[PDB]
Amino acid sequence: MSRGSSAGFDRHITIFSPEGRLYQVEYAFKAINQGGLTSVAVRGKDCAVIVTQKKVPDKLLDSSTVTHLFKITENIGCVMTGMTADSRSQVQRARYEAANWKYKYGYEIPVDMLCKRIADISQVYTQNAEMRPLGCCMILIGIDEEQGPQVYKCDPAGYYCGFKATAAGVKQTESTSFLEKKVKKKFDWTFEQTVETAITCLSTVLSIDFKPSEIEVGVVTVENPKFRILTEAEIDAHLVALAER
Amino acid sequence: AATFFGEVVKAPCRAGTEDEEEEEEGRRETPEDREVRLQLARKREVRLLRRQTKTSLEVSLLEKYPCSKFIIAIGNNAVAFLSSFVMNSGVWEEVGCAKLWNEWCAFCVFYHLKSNPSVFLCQCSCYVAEDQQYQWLEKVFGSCPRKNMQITILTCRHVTDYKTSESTGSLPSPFLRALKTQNFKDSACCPLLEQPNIVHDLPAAVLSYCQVWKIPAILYLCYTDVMKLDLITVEAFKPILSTRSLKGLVKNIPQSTEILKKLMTTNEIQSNIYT
Amino acid sequence: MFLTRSEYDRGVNTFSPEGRLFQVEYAIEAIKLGSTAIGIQTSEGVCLAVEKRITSPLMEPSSIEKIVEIDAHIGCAMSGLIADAKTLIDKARVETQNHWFTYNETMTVESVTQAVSNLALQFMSRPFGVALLFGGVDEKGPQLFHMDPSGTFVQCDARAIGSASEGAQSSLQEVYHKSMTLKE
Amino acid sequence: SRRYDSRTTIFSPEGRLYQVEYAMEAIGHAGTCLGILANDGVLLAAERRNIHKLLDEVFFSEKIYKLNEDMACSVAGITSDANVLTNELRLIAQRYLLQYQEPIPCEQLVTALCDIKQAYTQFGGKRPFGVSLLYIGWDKHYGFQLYQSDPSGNYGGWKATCIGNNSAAAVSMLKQDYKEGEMTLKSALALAIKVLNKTMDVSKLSAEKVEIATLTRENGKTVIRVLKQKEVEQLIKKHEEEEAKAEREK
Amino acid sequence: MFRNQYDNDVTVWSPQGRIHQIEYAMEAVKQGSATVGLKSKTHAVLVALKRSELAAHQKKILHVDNHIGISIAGLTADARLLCNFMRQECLDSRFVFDRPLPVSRLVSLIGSKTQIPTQRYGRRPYGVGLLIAGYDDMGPHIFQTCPSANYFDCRAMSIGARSQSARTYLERHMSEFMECNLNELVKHGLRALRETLPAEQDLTTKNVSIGIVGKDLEFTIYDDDDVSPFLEGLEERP
Amino acid sequence: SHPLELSEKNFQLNQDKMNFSTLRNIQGLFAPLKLQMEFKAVQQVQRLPFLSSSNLSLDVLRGNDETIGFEDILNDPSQSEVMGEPHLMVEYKLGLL
Amino acid sequence: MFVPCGESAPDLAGFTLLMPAVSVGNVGQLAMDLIISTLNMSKIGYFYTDCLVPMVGNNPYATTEGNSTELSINAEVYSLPSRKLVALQLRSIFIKYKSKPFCEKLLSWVKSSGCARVIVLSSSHSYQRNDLQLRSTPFRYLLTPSMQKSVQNKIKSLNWEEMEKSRCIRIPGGGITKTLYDESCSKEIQMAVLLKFVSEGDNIPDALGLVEYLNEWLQILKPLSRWKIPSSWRLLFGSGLPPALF
Amino acid sequence: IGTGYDLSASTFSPDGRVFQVEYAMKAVENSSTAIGIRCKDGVVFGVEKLVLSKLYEEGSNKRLFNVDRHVGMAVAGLLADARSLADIAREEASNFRSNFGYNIPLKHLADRVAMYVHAYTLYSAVRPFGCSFMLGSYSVNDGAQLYMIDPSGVSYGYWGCAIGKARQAAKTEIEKLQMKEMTCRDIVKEVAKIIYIVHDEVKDKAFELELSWVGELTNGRHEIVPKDIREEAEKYAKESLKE
Amino acid sequence: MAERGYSFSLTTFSPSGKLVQIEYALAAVAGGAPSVGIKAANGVVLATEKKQKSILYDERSVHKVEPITKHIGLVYSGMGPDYRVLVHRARKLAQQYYLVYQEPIPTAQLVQRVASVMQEYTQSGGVRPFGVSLLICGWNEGRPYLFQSDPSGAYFAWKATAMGKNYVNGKTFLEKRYNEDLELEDAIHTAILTLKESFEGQMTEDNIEVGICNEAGFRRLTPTEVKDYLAAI
Repeated sequence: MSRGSSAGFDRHITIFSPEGRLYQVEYAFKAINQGGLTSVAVRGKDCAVIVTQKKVPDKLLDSSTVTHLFKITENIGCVMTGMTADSRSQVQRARYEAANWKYKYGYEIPVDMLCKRIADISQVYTQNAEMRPLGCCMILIGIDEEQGPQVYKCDPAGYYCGFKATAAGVKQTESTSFLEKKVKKKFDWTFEQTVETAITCLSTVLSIDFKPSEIEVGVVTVENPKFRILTEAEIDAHLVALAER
Repeated sequence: AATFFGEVVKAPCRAGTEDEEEEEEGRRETPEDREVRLQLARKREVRLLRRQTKTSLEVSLLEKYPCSKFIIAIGNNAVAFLSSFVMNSGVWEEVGCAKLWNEWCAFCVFYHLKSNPSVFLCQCSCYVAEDQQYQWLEKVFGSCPRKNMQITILTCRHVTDYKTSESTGSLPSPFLRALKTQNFKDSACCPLLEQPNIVHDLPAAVLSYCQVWKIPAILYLCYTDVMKLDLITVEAFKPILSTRSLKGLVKNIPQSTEILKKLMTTNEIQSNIYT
Repeated sequence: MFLTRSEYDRGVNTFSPEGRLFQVEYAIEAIKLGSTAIGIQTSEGVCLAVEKRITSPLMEPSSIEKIVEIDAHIGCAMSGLIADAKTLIDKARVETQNHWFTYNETMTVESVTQAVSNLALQFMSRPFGVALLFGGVDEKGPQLFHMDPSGTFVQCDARAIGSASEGAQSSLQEVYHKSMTLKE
Repeated sequence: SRRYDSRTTIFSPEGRLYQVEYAMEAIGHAGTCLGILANDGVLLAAERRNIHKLLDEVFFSEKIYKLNEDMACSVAGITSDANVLTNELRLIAQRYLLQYQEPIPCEQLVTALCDIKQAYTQFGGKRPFGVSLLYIGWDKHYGFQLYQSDPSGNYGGWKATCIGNNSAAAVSMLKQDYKEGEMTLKSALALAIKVLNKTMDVSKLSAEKVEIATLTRENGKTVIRVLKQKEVEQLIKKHEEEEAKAEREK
Repeated sequence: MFRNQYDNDVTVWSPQGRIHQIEYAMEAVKQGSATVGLKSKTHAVLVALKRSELAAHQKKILHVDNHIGISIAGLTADARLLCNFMRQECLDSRFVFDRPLPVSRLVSLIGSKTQIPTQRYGRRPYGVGLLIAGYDDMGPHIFQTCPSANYFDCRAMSIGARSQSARTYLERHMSEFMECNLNELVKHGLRALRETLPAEQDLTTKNVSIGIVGKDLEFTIYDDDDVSPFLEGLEERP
Repeated sequence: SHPLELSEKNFQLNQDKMNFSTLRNIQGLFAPLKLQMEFKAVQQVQRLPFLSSSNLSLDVLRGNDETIGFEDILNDPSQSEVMGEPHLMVEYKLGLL
Repeated sequence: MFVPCGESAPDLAGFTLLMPAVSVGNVGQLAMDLIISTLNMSKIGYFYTDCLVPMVGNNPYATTEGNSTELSINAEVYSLPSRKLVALQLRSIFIKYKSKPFCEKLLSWVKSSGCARVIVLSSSHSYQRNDLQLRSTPFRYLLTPSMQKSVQNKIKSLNWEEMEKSRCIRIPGGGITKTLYDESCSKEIQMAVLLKFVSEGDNIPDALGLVEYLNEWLQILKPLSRWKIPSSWRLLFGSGLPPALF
Repeated sequence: IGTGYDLSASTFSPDGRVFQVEYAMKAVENSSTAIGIRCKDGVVFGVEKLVLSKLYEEGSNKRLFNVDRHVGMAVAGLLADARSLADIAREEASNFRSNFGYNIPLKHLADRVAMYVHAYTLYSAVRPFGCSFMLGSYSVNDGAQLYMIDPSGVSYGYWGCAIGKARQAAKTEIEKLQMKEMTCRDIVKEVAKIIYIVHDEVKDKAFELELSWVGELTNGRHEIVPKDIREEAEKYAKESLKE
Repeated sequence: MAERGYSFSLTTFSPSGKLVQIEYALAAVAGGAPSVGIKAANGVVLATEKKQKSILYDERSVHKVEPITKHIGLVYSGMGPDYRVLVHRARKLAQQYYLVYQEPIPTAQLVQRVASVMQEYTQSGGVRPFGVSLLICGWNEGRPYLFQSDPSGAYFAWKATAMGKNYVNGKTFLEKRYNEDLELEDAIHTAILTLKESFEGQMTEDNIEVGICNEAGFRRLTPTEVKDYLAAI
């Protein structure tokens, strides 16, 4: 940096440790957890899904302005878990890079390739001494011509990977385990079934049998490859059906 | 603290413990290494000598010649006040002057009244280094602390040095504070310092010496927005004169303050780094 | 109730609690480490003199150090560091050459010291360890100046700088009078 | 010192850069490369340090990279540094062979990479390129030469020298048993095995744990010629035959 | 004592939650000498208390353009930089738009100029406050700037050394100033400057520059014995 | 010489400039600022001028990692055939020349 | 040396010396301030020496306006003979090639005074720290070979970790601590060198945790408001912001 | 704490916190409160503005900068940095009215300048902005909108948050109040009242509070509350502290 | 001693002449995902362990064994981000080489160029080394080739090697096993068994990945092929 690097193994990102660790990327994973919410994605036959429990602590804070569900293009969503400013900034970067890809070629960025791009941008942040990771966990969904629903997650440390269910944030690992056993006994989940799994994973690990305004369901289908999040009525009807059966 | 983009750099210390570890080393106690810091030791000493004998003086001034008061001044403005008020009258024959070097420094001259060899004076317009301050107390005080000697320490401080709930600019451009010793049975005159407030350097060295050997001493601390020859600072050393500590030493304030007019108009060649 | 080792005096950018940039004043101590240079502006011109502090009778006294010419009317007397003097002599000399190659006029002494304080005041990554003393008789008439570490200039009638800056400026205070001749 | 030992811009009270002296220490811990300038040529004998049973060699030489027709170098120190430095040695030589159509005279090429390595001390934020290289050479000016370069840029010329491990030791053995003017490449290759065998304790210089390259001149063409396994097997068994003959003599 | 760690950069915060090196630049105003600046409805006056007689002529009051100038209290490298910048702003306003530059606007330009350093590494706050006195269509102006990037509009002010004395005078007679002449307003400024001075010292047409712009008046720096006529009328420190 | 001379000389300049214009106008002032601060940081990490440098961080931040041009594959600067003095080359980059 | 604030020097035999061994960001000195103010350790006098940089003030711990009068000294020392404790107090930075003199003076003084099981409160760095030590508790001890067997066994019944001996002990931070323990071992005077691994700036949590570490072992409080502070613990980021800002 | 991890903005702490931004949130706190309650009819602002000198010519030390026409702002922490982000917002909205042609959405202005604050909270060298600000707009087609932008650089809208000093005090008095079927003037009385409540005359000096608003009253363009109405609100405020 | 000043900075040498950030980037390698390169008669195998062994993972996404040109690929132990950007570069330089010399880049040549990236990233200050090592294999000139590039940028030809975890144990087992004449039908089994030494669980097409070079060129083995090799051993 201008001020420079920092004497100590966990004090700068361009200093390796005796064991061979970079520790400020591990504290960017602590910044995922500092977020204070859990996200769960669920891939299926027809749909990819991304649900997250909701918080808006201040009555005054208009609840319409406060979400973790964004889109990058029409066809491809994300949900975030981690620090608000950094997550909005990573969403904005994904838009620039999706548009760059499309400008360069004339067909839109794949989910996996946008995740790869953001992971390479993160790799550069973590190799350079001026910049730091964006402490935010982007979980892209979207339908691919060939490969169908694509549930992929990209990290502050800058590792990208594909999944058939993802969980990130606070209960990250608890919900990963929930989803392992759901997916172990998967029933080629359609729109309903994927959203059910995702909602109720968060409603198990956080233990919050939600109201429609205590979750946020983003979801895309082969039917409607436009990424499109639920209304209060729709996400309510889901929870009501999970309570009924 | 990086000379190139991404230099592994460490913080400045409050304790200088890495410097204590450098002490340990002594540059791996190498013969040339220890020799050249002993060349720096004989560079960075004090050397009490008077220029009537034109020799050097050995042990004491205060146990060598009689001491009844000993009137200290630690700063331009402190020595300007003793030049102005105490020594508008009297001979104050020189017996001593600490001859020292440090990076920053400037005279350290000792006197005592001809009428009363009893009553004593110092003018330290220079700075004495942290290592040389105990050497300075091993010169003028020497050994055999009396506890029969009113050590009237005056010192010039910066307004900013003072700890307070208001800002350092919100403080009044001048004031002075005291800190006086268990023994010292006369007025603080000014308010004594606050609990958070501390002193260090030679004035502290003198008052701390005095306290451990239970001697009457007082440390007047002129927390003024200037650190350079100023009428207001030396007339905020005023209060000292109208206490026991400096009562039989001051004379004729009209004479004194016309002499202070002179002190101000002595002037500098002051550098062109502010206008 | 504890003593701290806080340093504002290693960095030229770093302000003391009082608001002092110490490294500039440590470069003023480097002017004082250099050689005394006495200039006296008069009604009938401006003089610069300066000590060479020649040490050995092996070093060549015939050679000229410590004083320079910049155009026809202006030169300056350097004092502090000759290595640092050089780069500000070059500024003055090239920018007044350029004045004569632009306007066909030789640049005023105040304007040459402006040009020099543009090459200075730019910390070179340290407060310039030279004071120059710009004595010219321009269009306007005789003029002495003084430059310092901080980079700025200021106008003079009688100035002594260097080794005995204030030792020799107090002599000037008694000696110089407004109606000085250049001979005087 | 504990200070003045960081940035390779920061002098000591003495006037020492300890950074650059630690780059010399990094040569200290490297493959012994023993060069012996001769009459007939100039040889570049070595310790072939890395000789693991699974480790493969798909290269022409191990530590010995050739520069142009008329020059070659060796490597003792930091391996990655050396790779880029030995690519740079070829490219320097070729630019002179592009402008003046001559194979670079030897001093020029050594000096060129020394200026590179002297920048890599001068400018702080760079690391002192921690390699020494022993340059066997022929040129039209100075017949055959041996050279050295250092991380500092400090470079020399030699009748016999060493870099790497037991290097001062090896130079002592050369100063005993080298005879400037009498020393044919034959007797230099003999001295080379001798001194390697005497300075390091590798069975009886195992022929896959040494390597030589002989820069000679044949029909007015410079011939940079690696010694075969066979041929250093011949030099070492003959050294050992002489050792045994002398053991019978004593 | 803990502020130690966080006081030695301008681009680090403290646990306490304040940058101390900006506050230290705002102490470096005080290392320079006491400039007064006060205005009426006709004129905007400045005065400057000039700290040898032969050496260090000390040009505290500086002229920026016809309609505008300043007086200087603190770091003089920075004083120069800031003044020279303002000269360019006004040059360009009279080169393109062929008008004066508003004083408010020009002090805002200096504001943002002096914020860049504080929010940048390798930089320090311009260590000087100005008293930026112009005249516009609006009327007369004084505009205190601080070593910190924030700045004020004023009808009277003093900045520099033991300058509270002046500030106090300028509050006591604040009302007078609005409806004063050129020379009345000046004597008021000089009596603030004289309140700063010790009682043993005085103005004595020596440590007086006076930098007045106004309605037809351009910013004119009365110095040496062009200040004598203003100090003729002023009388009785009491 | 040729029209294309300068069109190619300042090709990259007068593209990333256009990228920053687009981002200013759509995303906001912040978006150029952020990209700029990344680029300048990762091109304060290369070799000294006189050695040919592989700036993997800057290239992948531009998206050049997976894209070749004539820039790459003509007039090979990595086998440059014309180099100066190491020290004087570095001075030029510092701005001492 | 030790000089009393009264006529005679109190007898400190059957006691423990506790210390601040001037360390990284005055962690050991702020720790010793808590203890002197909480146990109400009362001045026996001054460990007056040429080794600390001289300073004065008022009594840090000035609960009353009669205690406000009393004068601070670079090297103070206190006692609670109820608990046979003495608490040395260092208010100061150290002088170069004077730190080992001080260590010698103190170990000689405490051996001659009679105080047997010496203690230190110090600190080493939280950087230049092993991955294991970064992963573990910050708080270490370091008890001398001489130190009593019973109380060594007590330290292992508190299940503490001992200062890593990168070799030959190191105390990376703690300037006089390292040399004092080395000399304590040479003396065969008993000492227990308690420390924390710390970063610098705000070192009150460090102090409070390190006196809780002291209290876990020596039970100078009931092993568990807890710690009174000095009255001088005020304006501890200096004076207030000026009005212009914020 | 994180006292090893609060020396640059490019560091995280053991539990993934940056402390530069949290001390830029200590920075906003240092400054006296600025409140403002989104009404049914546009927005109102008040601010606890602490007049420093009487010398300073009324207009000085402003807390209520008017970014654009449709929008104006209410600031705390540093005034330097508040004006910096006022000028960012001003420029953002100006070039939006050049590009798209029409008044920038308050939401979009707010997000833009929040991401600009975030740009300064990433890169070690530069420090975060030492302040929060609160944009507020009315349109006839859009309605009342309030957006509040942190020293860290986030953007959520509110119905009446505060920034600065006694700003949880203010928050709790704004949710002791309804602002849903209330107009400019109704709320401007309550806003004066809440500045009065939250202000401390024991700690702070003479406060010349400033009341602004936007709404149908103003013609969806930010104005300063007329002396008459502001003085009647400040009378109501004095009387509600008397009661 | 601690000597920690030297072990933070990558531009420093140590008192004894060590480069310690290199060693700690090789410590990042030596806490990696076990890989085994066995250059056999009929081509090389790069049989490796997957850092996922999960119920939740898309098989088609992530590959330890990536091609660079047809005939080359490589496998890694240490860092995934770092690996991925290094092989984006590798592919570039192969295609640059094929636009300059119109010759499919030799395995040796490519290895030099990607290890010259590694060279720069230990050289300069205000960067870190890459914490990943690369078994860059491939087939040229009727010959199999395997190499091993490092964090430092030192590269060496291999007949048989291993990296990552229990990787010295890897090379011990593989010194006992590998024959010079061992052909690739038997080297894939040998590399599977070298993984078994350095494995934690039950080994399946999921929990390892394999990818091989040949006469033909480089590919990755299908899950089917990998489990069939595990069924055959």
